[PDB]
Amino acid sequence: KTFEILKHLQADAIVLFMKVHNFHWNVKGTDFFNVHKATEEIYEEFADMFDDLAERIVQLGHHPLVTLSEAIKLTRVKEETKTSFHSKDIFKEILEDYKHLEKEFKELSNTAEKEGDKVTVTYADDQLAKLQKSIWMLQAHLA
Amino acid sequence: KTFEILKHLQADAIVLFMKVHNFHWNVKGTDFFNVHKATEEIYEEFADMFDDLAERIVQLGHHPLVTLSEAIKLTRVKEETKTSFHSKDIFKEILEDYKHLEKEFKELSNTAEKEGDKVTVTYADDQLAKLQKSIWMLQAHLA
Amino acid sequence: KTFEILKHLQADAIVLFMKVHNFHWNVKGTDFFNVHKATEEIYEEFADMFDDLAERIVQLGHHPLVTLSEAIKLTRVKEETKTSFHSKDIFKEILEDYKHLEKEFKELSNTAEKEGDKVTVTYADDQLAKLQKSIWMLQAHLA
Amino acid sequence: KTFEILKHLQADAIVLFMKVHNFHWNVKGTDFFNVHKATEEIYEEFADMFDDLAERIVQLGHHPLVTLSEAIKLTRVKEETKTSFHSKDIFKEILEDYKHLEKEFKELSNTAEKEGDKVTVTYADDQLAKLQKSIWMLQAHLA
Amino acid sequence: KTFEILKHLQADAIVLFMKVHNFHWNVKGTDFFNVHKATEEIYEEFADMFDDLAERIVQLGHHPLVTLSEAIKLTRVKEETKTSFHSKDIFKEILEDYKHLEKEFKELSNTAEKEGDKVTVTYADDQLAKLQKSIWMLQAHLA
Amino acid sequence: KTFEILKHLQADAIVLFMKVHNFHWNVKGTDFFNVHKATEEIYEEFADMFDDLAERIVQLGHHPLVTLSEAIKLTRVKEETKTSFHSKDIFKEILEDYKHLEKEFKELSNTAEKEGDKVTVTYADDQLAKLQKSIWMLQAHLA
Amino acid sequence: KTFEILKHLQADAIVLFMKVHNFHWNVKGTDFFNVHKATEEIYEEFADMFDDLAERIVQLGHHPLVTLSEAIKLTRVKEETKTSFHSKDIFKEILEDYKHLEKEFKELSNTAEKEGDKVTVTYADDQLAKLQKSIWMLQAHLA
Amino acid sequence: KTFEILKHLQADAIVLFMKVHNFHWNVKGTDFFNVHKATEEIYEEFADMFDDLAERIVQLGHHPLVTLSEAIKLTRVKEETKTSFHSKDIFKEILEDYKHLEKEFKELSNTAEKEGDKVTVTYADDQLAKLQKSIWMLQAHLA
Amino acid sequence: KTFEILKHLQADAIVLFMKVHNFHWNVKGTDFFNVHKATEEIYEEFADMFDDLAERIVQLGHHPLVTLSEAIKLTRVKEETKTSFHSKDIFKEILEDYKHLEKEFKELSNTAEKEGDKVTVTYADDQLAKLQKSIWMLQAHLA
Amino acid sequence: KTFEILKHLQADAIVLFMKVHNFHWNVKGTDFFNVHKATEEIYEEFADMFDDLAERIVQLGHHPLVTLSEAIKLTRVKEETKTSFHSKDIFKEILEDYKHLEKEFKELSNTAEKEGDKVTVTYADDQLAKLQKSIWMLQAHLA
Amino acid sequence: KTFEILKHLQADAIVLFMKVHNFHWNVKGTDFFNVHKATEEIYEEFADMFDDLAERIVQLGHHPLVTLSEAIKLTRVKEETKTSFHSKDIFKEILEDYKHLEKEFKELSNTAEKEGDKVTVTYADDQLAKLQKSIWMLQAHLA
Amino acid sequence: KTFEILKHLQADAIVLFMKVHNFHWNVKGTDFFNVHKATEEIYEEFADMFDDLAERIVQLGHHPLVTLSEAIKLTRVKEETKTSFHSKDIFKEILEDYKHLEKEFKELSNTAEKEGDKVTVTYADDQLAKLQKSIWMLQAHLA
Repeated sequence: KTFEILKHLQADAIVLFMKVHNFHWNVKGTDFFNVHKATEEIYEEFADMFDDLAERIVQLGHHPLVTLSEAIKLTRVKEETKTSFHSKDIFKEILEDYKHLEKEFKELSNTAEKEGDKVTVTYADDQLAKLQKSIWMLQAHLA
Repeated sequence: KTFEILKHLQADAIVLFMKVHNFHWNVKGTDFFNVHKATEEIYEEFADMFDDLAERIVQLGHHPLVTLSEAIKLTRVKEETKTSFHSKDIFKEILEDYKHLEKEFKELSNTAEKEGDKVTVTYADDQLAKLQKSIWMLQAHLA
Repeated sequence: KTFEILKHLQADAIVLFMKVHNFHWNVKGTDFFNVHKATEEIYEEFADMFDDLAERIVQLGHHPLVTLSEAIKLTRVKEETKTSFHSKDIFKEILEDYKHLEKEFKELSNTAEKEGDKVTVTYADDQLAKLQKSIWMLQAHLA
Repeated sequence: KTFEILKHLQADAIVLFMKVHNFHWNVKGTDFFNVHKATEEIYEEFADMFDDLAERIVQLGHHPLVTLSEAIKLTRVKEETKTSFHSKDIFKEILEDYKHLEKEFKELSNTAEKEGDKVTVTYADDQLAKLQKSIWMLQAHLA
Repeated sequence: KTFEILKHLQADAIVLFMKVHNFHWNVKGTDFFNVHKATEEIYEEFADMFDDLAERIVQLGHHPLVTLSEAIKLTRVKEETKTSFHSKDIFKEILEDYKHLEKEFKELSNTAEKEGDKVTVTYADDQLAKLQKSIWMLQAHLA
Repeated sequence: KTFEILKHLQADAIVLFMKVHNFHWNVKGTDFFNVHKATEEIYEEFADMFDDLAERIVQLGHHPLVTLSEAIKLTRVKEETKTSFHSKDIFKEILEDYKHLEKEFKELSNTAEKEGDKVTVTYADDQLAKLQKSIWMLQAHLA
Repeated sequence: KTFEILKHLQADAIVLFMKVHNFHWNVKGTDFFNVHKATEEIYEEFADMFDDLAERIVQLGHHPLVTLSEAIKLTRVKEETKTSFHSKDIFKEILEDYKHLEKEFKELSNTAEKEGDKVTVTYADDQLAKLQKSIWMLQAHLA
Repeated sequence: KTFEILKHLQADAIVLFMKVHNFHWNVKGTDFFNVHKATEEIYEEFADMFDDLAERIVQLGHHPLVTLSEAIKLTRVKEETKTSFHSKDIFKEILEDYKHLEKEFKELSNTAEKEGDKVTVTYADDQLAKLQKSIWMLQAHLA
Repeated sequence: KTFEILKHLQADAIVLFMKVHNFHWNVKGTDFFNVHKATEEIYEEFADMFDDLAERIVQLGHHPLVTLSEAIKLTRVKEETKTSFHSKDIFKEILEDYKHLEKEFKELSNTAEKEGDKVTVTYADDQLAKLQKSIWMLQAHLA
Repeated sequence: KTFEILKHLQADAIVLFMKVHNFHWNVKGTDFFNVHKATEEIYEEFADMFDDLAERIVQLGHHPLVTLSEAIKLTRVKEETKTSFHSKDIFKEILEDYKHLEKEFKELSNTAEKEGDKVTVTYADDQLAKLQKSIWMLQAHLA
Repeated sequence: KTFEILKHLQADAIVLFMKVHNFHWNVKGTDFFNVHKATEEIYEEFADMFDDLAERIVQLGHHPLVTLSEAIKLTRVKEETKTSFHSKDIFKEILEDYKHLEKEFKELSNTAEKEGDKVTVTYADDQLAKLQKSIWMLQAHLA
Repeated sequence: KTFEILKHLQADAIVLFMKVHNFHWNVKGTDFFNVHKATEEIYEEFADMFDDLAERIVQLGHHPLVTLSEAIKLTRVKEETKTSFHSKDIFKEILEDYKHLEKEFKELSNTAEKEGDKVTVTYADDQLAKLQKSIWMLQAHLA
């Protein structure tokens, strides 16, 4: 079901919104400004992904998650409880979650195609493109 | 303690970010576009308030909340589980939470002054100004 | 006399500037933001009309009104003392005053033509165009 | 045939351009400005869709329709002869035609795929995305 | 009657909107980009003229044409059925229709003046200015 | 009472809006363009101050003045009846009224603090900052 | 004849373009920057007036002047041979030429009306509006 | 293999970057500015295509070509050694290479689909859309 | 003498300003819009060159020419009396005058260097760069 | 005395303007561009702080420092004579001076309050907010 | 030596930055706004000149001055201790220092040429151009 | 010969365009975004230098290189075959090639001067200025 994948991805998106803010506030190192700036852009992307997933759910005639409580229940992303990081820790963690999201959007694309949902396929493949680009660049940071 | 008020307000800000998205997605009525547009601007304001509160906490040498789990634990805002609203329901609910926030920022302003924290006073009073304006306009919607 | 029509219109323009602010501040209803926004644009137009009429008077070698006292003496617009309105009340009142202004600018156009004042004719006809458009749209609100 | 679907959609697009202008000019109610503004954006979208469909037809080596006469002959949209509407009438009518267009673009996407026309598939699916979003929002107006 | 001239001009404007799109899509020659660009600007002008004429009709308290069917019935412009043109053919055809429009707006200006309609005179004379400029430039293309 | 100071300041703001227009239209001297430009910016500031004071009054749950009649009754600013000025006359007069406003906003700040109105204090102090800067610059003109 | 007035005005416009450059380069006094800036804007206006008059002549089917030689022959403006001025000299001279132009555009408006040339009337009256405004402001400089 | 098609296309993109610069510098005819401008936009598109292909290769975990030497070895585009062209020569040559690229991106789309590479399919189909549009317009130049 | 070359170039610049307007107004052919647009940019460049030369003369402590009469006396450019041109005629004529200007700026550069005038050398060489580029492009039009 | 604190802060601001330029020019390391960019923004802030402090002094009716000589005499900041730094050295030094400034603005805020100077309190607290934010971020660089 | 001239000019640039701020803050007269605005632009130019000279020194492999102490030691500009000026005093003083700078940049240009330093010649000549223009305009203020 | 230096520099510019793309795609390290961004700006500069050199060659009446084959034959830059770099490797390599280019533009400047080619001297010296600045900043990265 396309709806089931979408709803779990919506949960992930708000959890990541929060996680990346953590990295944003609590990064240490001569690298601060770069990472602080980059994490800001990343959490804005998750805020947008969060809105988009929810509105696609609505367009499909279902209910998006509407509480942080549901988000916590439905997410596959582990919340980060540490409050201090250097650039390499942050980029490693975001990479791991991106790889998770990438597999989820591959499934989204495949599932929506089976169900003949052309619009969700287009959305999934577009997110896939953004994720695969970011994945490379993050891997490049860590090499 | 200024830190204690800030941390609960940070929790409220992310809970409201979520609540207002609910209103944003699930508003019904000939009024749709106005409310959809207005709720978008409101949740962006809460996203900004969320970031600002957290960074003020950091500047004070403490840890902001970094998980949705903490946010749920610390918030004074009840999460909205309904998935359908007309303009009047939405404006009533936001008004109620604004009045809650307004009292919290009054306390923030007073507490930070007692502790000689001029910067947090300035921040609290500025939020107070924005809230008192919005409160009027929301009351005007419902009259 | 072209000057006499201009001077009374200048008085009307500042009185309407004030009247529309009243509507702007004191509108009630789910309609608030639309009307609040629209009345803002309307009073800016009257501020501009006020300046333009006065400077045309100066160009004609006469004195514009320079006090609120003169404005009160010279206006044909009744000042609104109520402090609470819904969208329909506001649009009705503005419509009534627009119809008054429209007849005044028709006379302005005709009088200035008789006196061979081509520039005031052009100005009058341009205001006429703006007024006749707004009149339609206001009538449409009330139908 | 991809060409046959495209040519009928081109006819629909110009008919809708006209229909939405009708709604644009002849809307009544306190809602006027919202609907007047929204219908303007909608007819611009149909003007763009009209141009795009015609140029895709040309790229396919065929002739687009070039007269209003052909448009009338080829359209599946009934022309609206009423000259007065409230917001709910307008949103109902546009919704009905959007649902028609949505089914047409689904067929377009499917047909072009059978014929191996990747570019028309991409175009169809993109229009599908825009339509499905608008359909939700229009349904939301009427609930 | 001012209304009668306006209604036929409204019909012409939408017919020309269509005709110029034809030229836009189906121009041939090393000249392509210039003509393609220029015809785009021209059809946007006719779209604007179409809207303006219709709204002036509404302001006069009458009904504008609201269907392509009426437009076909009321137009004085012959629809172009050819699907291939070089720059000189296109500029010749547009010139011919501009000369037709120019005579219509001269009548519009004269008729509205007789009926004391200052606003329509201003509108007619402004269109006249745009047309007479374009007429020269088109004649210059063909010399 | 904070309300009482605000209401008299609202009256002053519209009276000054008018007075500065007088200076704007009726300035003489090689200095014309500078003063004409500067007085334009000044009256826009008073228009803004007028709106802000009135909306703060509304936020406090009271009625702002809504007529020029009330404004005349409540103002402490004497209206200027002269219709001719040089730069030095104008700058002297504006300086005198600024000094009056400055004392009023000092009282506003002090009174609102006594009543625990943090938002009005912030507003008063901000206006105070703008006024004290302008006062210096005006004094500099006259030295 | 409308053509005859236009051709002499075209000559005046290029002569004034040159004259105002003189003022622009050769102004003296603490006033330098204001006058230097203002004369720049004025000569740009004459460059535009020059182009517009010439293209209106072309639209009328006649030849505009195409040489400085013709301009010298046809102008009613005396060329300024002095190479040093203070602000008051400059504003006096421009005022004198504006008054000349103003009478010429009055004649233009009247003559074109007699000949039924609506477009030239509109152009003349628009220039008249700009000139009468500038005339006031220049008179204000010298008072 | 998707990688093999991408690498040859990367080579083509830099070769075309160079070829189009040739046309850009060495175009002759009254047509100069149009072609000079158009070829500039075209080579910027190839520079972008070059970067995109290379970064997609990197995202796939392979090495893009990194030398002009490899580009020369791998390209299917013949380099243009002439140093003088008219508009028709240039548009013919670019058309021929576009048709080559179009077939390559069709294969890219098909191959990536077989290998389940959704992101490269999306990229290929998007380039296909741009190419098919440009192909039409170039054919139109030559007709 | 640097002054002598500058003064004759100032005369040329205003003569060319006029000549290029001629081409601008009186160009014929399917080429109209390109040439009309290009000649507009060219005469703006001569207006700028005219101002710059004159102000450099002033900076050198001498008097620039201040009348069209002096310009006619001092110019080396023959005024164009024809009132009809095709693109090739226009580009030929501008080319011829550019070649004249180019030799003049070479002399300017050389003369100012002999006299140790570094600023005029820089100005001359910069104009030389612009001219040599334009000369190529014009030659390209005619090949 | 508020004046005494302001005057020493004015001295500090110009000394820091100079010190940060040193860091700006003479930073070494792979970090160069980040630090070079960041130090540019920092010295612009000190230039602004310098101007603001001086103009506040003027508004208070006193004389600001007007020479580098006074600045040297009055500053509490030690001038940096080294001409080579890595990012960590630079951020350490700026941090130390920020902490000094922060204590000075705390005193400024407190002193101005005692003297009833509301405007200087507002200015001090605003600078305090900017400083406390920058202090955190600099500390984060060094952790 | 090019370095020696550059280092003294760097000292002058920061001294002038300070001197012009003095004029900026402490100008008196109806002229205030013009001079206040103009001196702001002038000190920004000296801030830029200061940065540029220092970075050119660095590019030459030497150390720029890095303290106000060195600046005071190395400058040829006398610091202004007065705290009150009218427009004419200010423009006289800036003129005198500009003439000093102009001679310094002439030497810079000549010296760098002898040493074969083409880049410093270009920089010197460019500053020379800006200075010679400003010198004229300042002389014009005082005539 | 100026032409010979230009043609080899044109070859270098396209080779460097390619080399810097290599660095752009294949940079590794926490530094990724900075270097990726900086190398993008650098290759755009080489693309611009490539175009400029070629068009200067054309202006001189000769043929620029028009194939990658010629570029390979004529370049003095060794192509980089590695596909992995850290920031320090990249900045070292670009520095080395900049130093090569710098010596080439010194020769260009000297040679063009001998041949009396003022325009190429200006171009060479301008590139020299950009290169000497970049050389410093790159050296600073590596210190």
